Amino acid sequence: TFGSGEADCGLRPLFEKKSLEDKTERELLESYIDGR
Amino acid sequence: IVEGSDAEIGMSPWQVMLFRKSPQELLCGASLISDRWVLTAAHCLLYPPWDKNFTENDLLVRIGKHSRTRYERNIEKISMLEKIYIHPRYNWRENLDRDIALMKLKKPVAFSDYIHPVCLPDRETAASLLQAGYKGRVTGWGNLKETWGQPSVLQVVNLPIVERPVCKDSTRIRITDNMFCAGYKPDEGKRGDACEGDSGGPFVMKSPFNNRWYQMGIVSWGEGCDRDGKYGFYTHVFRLKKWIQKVIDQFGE
Amino acid sequence: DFEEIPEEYL
Ligand SMILES: NCCCCNNC(=O)[C@@H]1CCCN1C(=O)OCc1ccccc1
Ligand SMILES: *[C@@H]1O[C@H](CO)[C@@H](O)[C@H](O)C1NC(C)=O
Repeated sequence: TFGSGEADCGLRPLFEKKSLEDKTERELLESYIDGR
Repeated sequence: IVEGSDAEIGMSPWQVMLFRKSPQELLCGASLISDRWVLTAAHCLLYPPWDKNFTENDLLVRIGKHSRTRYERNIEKISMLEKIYIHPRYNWRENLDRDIALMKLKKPVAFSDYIHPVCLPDRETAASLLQAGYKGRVTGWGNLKETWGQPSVLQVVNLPIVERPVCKDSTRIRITDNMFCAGYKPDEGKRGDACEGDSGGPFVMKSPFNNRWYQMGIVSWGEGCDRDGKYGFYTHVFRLKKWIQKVIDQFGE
Repeated sequence: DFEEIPEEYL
């Protein structure tokens, strides 16, 4: 709704919430000069 | 989306479809920022040069979709608009500066496996991620080609943020600080872009600090689709956060 | 090309 967006915001039910990755998210992470 | 791929189910649960009541047509993309607020591009609603001036009653918002044309029974949710708000200083006369708009839903939508809000960036998140070379992600049901088709299912593409100078040297339009451009260089041998029907959609990034998805941009404008030497321009969400808070606090949330 | 939506919505 606002800053940082929400509370549960940006955590996907089918992915982050179950610890599953989508088929291309690595690509993003790798560009940040390798993710967390 | 040009040069994208089919999205996976539940991959962008904040993706919203802007839908014209009659004729029934896909207007634009949008994004779910809370249970009662949708974020989109001002030009999706108001654009005098083309005689475009949509109202609350003209549109429908469709959430949790995958399929572009099918009515997704028991999956998707359709909502009605209570109020539209356009940035007071949106510049449709010259360069689409401040191309941003908020839509308050008539009733709160319930979250589900296919329906979930995106985060809005904070100063530090923006600072850390909005860098040339970092990639973000665009989604939508727009055209597959500048002058083809149309996808059956939601498409997806990941694109790199470009250096402001390159952005400016690529066009004759005057670029503001309220914008950023993205896309591959002709050199890069990797393509993709938003296209007709993708406007208003999200440009998002995933924080490597907290694992959340943040919306950094709104699909705004571009000269053609996937043209060499050309880029896509996006509204800079963070630069406009203040206006967003304001509106949400003064009128609901 | 759009499939008909439910009338409750229109
Ligand atoms: N890669 C394609 C992105 C699609 C973005 N859609 N937005 C738009 O269509 C907006 C609304 C009005 C003009 N505009 C836009 O994209 O303009 C076309 C243009 C811009 C500069 C110079 C010549 C032509
Ligand atoms: C869009 O249409 C409105 C009312 O439904 C206006 O009052 C308004 O001035 C508008 N846009 C103009 C033509 O730019």
